[PDB]
Amino acid sequence: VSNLKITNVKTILTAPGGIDLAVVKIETNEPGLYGLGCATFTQRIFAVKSAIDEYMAPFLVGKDPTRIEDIWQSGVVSGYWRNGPIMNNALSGVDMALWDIKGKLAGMPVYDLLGGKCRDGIPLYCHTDGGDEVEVEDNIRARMEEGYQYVRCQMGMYGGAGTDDLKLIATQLARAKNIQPKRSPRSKTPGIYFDPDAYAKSVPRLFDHLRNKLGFGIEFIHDVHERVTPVTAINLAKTLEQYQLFYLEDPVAPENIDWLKMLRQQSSTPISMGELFVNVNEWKPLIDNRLIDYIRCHVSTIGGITPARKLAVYSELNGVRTAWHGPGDISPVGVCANMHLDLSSPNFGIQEYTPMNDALRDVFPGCPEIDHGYAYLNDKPGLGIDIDEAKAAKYPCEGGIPSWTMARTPDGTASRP
Amino acid sequence: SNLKITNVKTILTAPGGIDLAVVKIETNEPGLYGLGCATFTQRIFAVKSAIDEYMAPFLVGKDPTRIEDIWQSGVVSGYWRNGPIMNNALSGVDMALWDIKGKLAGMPVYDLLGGKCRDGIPLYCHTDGGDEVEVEDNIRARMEEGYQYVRCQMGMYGGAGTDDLKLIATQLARAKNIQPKRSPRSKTPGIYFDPDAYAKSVPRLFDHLRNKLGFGIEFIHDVHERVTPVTAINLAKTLEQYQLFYLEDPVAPENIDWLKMLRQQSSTPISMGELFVNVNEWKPLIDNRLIDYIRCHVSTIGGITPARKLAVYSELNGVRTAWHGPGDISPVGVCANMHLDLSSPNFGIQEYTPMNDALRDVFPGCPEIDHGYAYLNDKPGLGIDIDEAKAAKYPCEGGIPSWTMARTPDGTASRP
Ligand SMILES: O=C(O)[C@H](O)[C@@H](O)[C@H](O)[C@H](O)CO
Ligand SMILES: O=C(O)[C@H](O)[C@@H](O)[C@H](O)[C@H](O)CO
Ligand SMILES: [Cl-]
Ligand SMILES: [Mg+2]
Ligand SMILES: [Mg+2]
Repeated sequence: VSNLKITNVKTILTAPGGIDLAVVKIETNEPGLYGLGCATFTQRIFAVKSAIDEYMAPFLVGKDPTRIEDIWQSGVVSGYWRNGPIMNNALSGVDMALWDIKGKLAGMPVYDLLGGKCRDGIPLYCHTDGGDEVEVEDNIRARMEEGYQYVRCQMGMYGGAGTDDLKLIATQLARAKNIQPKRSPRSKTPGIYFDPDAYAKSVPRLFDHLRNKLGFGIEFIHDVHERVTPVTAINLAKTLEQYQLFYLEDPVAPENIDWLKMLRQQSSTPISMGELFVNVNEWKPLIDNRLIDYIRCHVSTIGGITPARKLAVYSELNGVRTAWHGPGDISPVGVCANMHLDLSSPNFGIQEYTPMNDALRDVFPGCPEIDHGYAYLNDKPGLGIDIDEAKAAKYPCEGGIPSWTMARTPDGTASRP
Repeated sequence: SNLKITNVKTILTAPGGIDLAVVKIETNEPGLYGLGCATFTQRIFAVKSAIDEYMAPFLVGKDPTRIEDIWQSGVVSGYWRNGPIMNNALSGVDMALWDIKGKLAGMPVYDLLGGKCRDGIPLYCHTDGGDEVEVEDNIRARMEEGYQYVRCQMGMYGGAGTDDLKLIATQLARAKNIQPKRSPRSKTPGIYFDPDAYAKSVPRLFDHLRNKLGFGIEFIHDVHERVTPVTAINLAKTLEQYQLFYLEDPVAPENIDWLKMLRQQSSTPISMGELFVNVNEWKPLIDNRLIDYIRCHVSTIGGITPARKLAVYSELNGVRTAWHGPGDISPVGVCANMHLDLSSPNFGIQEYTPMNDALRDVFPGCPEIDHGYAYLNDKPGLGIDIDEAKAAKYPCEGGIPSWTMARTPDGTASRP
């Protein structure tokens, strides 16, 4: 296969799981040979589509798709300004599709191009929630019955607020029932109100209950989701040491990463950070200084497999493990990309997993097999995943803007959500 | 009372031959509107989408007086954040809200911000040329016009020049006498440059310029991330004798840690930051006094609201401001830079790219330029307007630039 060229780049917007996704398909001049990539930044899908269709398409047409790194390095600087979530997702859609094409050319899964299997299956964690400790407990028992050996445990999702916004995970979750928030001022500006201090106090109570009822064999994760002041998060990490979490996630905002210096002087609770990261200057000081135990980047939002590989290696050499973002707002193509990285990384930590519905499996043939808390990738070439464009059209994106991201503390302050 | 945002729209126009994006915010007070700059020229269509599809429904119905609340909630509205497209959408909105606030107050934005700290805004402009003599000739012409500060490049960035009209709406000669290394026997398409041949040429250029022009005139040089960090460090040291006003962008944002080494060794003043989009880029530099001037593109860090915070953070660390002032900034953005400039105690310098008649016609209220200083009008808000019908006569070109495909002699795709 010589004189290989990119012929077309297109964006497919689809929501079979009830959450807006963006997927890139790159066609070549070799009949039947194409690649797929994930560009899912769900809150800005139309702007990602614009970045792909108006900019990436004329940048790529006619170029040899074999040169993944050169295309990545030149694409990243093509607009001069860079290091942002919309830009990165456009590059990710392209980059993953190129890895997909290379694996097809090689007759090899991407995990094989990257050095082959380092494990026999991919251990997963899934989410459990509830309005009180008993409901959280009940949900964890149901997941344990299914074979999950790791679970994230929240009571009232993030900051105890729950969610009524279907744009987040396509399902409503109850506010924490028994958290007594502070009284607000006499008129309130609209928002999703939460009480960071009432939330913080509830977390150790939740884990005390769960450990009493469920024991210490089951692995537990909790996500702070940047909801409290940094000293509150530090105190939280210290009080949770006794409950031996697999990790405590996002104790600080990316804008407050310096505070992890203080956190790591005091606490030995394992820490994860980074689903929000878009810049090397966010993650590099954390990893260089061993201020986290797991890196959490959303692969498409850091620009695809090419940069994720590099992050996985940088973390490896510093004893930091991977925990790629696995929410509902990631396409099955991105779930595959996370998993090809997972299977080939010596320093894989865990794979967050949001279970799919039948519509997702139908629109995307080749979804990883989930069997008793482990994921098993098929051994098909490239990413081992495909998209049925006609079936995708049955689930048009809803578009619009989320409501959950307007988070206000009791006095009405707009807060990092 | 009961003041509300009623409409948010994006205006795309190119009166100076460079794609601009401007946001206009209308309100339920007849005649009362604001304008902001959202100019990220290489991505204008994605910026328009970010504004039209996301900012518009986020804003309509809200009280425009709450600028800080709108900025803090807007910045996190999509969860993910800290990028150039997102920040420019936010800036267009933010600057329009400051404009509206000034119109409500009957005061220029500089007056809302604390009043004038100076009697005019000193400017620098660009001088270029294919050899030292052409550069010198251009500086002399600008000095005759009253400029007391000039940026001096020979072959623009990396010695390569440019043929790409998307960059500044002018072709600039490659450096004539710079002898690049031989490339391999076939070359991947790009704009070729030689960082080593470039680096060696700069002290020769300044030796000539200081000999011919003396040390009264202020000189700026822009490294534009073109060389390895230790080469930039050595360049800083060799340029100390020429007493530059500043040496700009010796490193890429991805290499800011290297300024620790630079600042142990060199006393050439340094500026950084036109590329910055993230607090984690500029905060370590300012906290550790690794730069003397901060160079942010105001719209690209999210508008007047975040730029003011950055100016104060710099002020408290003895770092001065040098807001980005290229051709790819609308006159609304030029005004925003200058309202900050006039109200900041730690103002450093204002980069200025002269406008043509069409820009002045499309944007009534452009700052007066008089013998090397800018003089803002004293009109309320930003003191700037846009004639929409006249803007429509200059549609955007769109497409993609060629200058950002920069390759070293062996063919390596480089940070441009
Ligand atoms: O740990 C997680 O899975 C993340 O916190 C997500 O829940 C994000 O909030 C969501 O992906 C935003 O779109
Ligand atoms: O100092 C400067 O003015 C800059 O380096 C510009 O020339 C940028 O390259 C341009 O604004 C990119 O679009
Ligand atoms: Cl962005
Ligand atoms: Mg999380
Ligand atoms: Mg510059």
